[PDB]
Amino acid sequence: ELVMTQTPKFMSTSVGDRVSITCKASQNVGTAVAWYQQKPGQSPKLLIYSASNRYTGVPDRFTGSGSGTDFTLTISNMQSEDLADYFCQQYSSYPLTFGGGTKVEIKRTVAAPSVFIFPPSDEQLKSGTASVVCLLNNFYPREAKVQWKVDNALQSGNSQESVTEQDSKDSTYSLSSTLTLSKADYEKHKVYACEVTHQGLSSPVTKSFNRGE
Amino acid sequence: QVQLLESGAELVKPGASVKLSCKASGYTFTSYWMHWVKQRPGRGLEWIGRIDPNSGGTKYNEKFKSKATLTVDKPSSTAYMQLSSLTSEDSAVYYCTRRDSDYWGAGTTVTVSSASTKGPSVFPLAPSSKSTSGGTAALGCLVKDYFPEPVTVSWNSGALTSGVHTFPAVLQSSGLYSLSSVVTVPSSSLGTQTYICNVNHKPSNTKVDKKVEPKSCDKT
Repeated sequence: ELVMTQTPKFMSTSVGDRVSITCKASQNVGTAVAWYQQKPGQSPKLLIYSASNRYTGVPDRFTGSGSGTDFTLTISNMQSEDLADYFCQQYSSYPLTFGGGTKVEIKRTVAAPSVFIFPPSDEQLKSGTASVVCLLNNFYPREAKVQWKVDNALQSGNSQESVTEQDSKDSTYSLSSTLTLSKADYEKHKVYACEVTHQGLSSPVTKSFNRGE
Repeated sequence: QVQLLESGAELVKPGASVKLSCKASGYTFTSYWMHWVKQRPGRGLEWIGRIDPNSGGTKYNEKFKSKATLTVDKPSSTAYMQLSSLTSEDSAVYYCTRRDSDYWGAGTTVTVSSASTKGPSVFPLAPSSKSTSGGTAALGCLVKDYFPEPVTVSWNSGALTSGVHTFPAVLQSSGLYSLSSVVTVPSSSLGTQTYICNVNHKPSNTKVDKKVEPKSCDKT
């Protein structure tokens, strides 16, 4: 169980810049290290083997270094096609082991999210469940915090979120958070709010509605 | 050159077993160890084991010793990996490849679940109400409680694509999936343009077009 600790887990860069990814082994693995690139829905592709030998067909912008326990994958003159996941692997000893991966995203100017809150539909309430949804639209960076509040009481554990991949045209992200409440709970309370914090917001933005009609 | 072909997606119940195939071509199959790897969503790849097609000899990661069994069929140049007593943790994308190579199968996705085929319920995410706060409104469709994946969503029969965001599905505690599809449009368009989400759940051959409109207290 020779652990390969890979850092960072995520990182943002701009076209033309350099990227450095690190992998540290729990035991000396010599130079028996490989690096791979992987894009969503696809299998990994080999970039470097023997720690510094660039595989055929791979752009010279990719370079690997290291010997012993600390290895580095360096990407120079970053290009849009380099946006993907990268991971290391040691094959000095079995079982072979892999780094946890590093996702490389493209940087852009900070953009605050536009927030929208949606009450549950009357159609759904007939099912005994109430889904309240909060939308955070076209923001950057990806980091965002959504806090649900019912009658001003902080909700915990009853929400699930989903985030889109970086938009191809404007490089922003969007996220959806769904709060799941029983119909009885929803009917018992009045004020429903979604509080959002993000680098682009000077102060937290809260969207809210009161149950009624 | 070297090609490794796996199956696509497979649904299996807990306690059952699955046998994944990897059809090789472009080289002498019996020459070259075949390795197998497991990949869970953002969980770092894991090496399962390897097999010598010529001798049938195998070596396993102790972690998968009691779950995976590697075999081969020389006549058909195919390598197989059988996973037994399946559990939710076995759900992942599995690949056949070599020690440290550029040759990989496309990956086979195994989903372990006790859930039964179910079409989704589509609920409206109605555009706010009253007046707009920024001239821009948001609306969408909550596609929930369906199994298995996937579901696809389009808007206005494909006439609407700009500003559309269809989120990755999420697995609910119930064992059923749910996902939302949204779109931002001018608030001034709510009374002149109809917005309909086209939802398709091929696994159940279910399709449904849902019109999304502002909520009105006057209507039933």
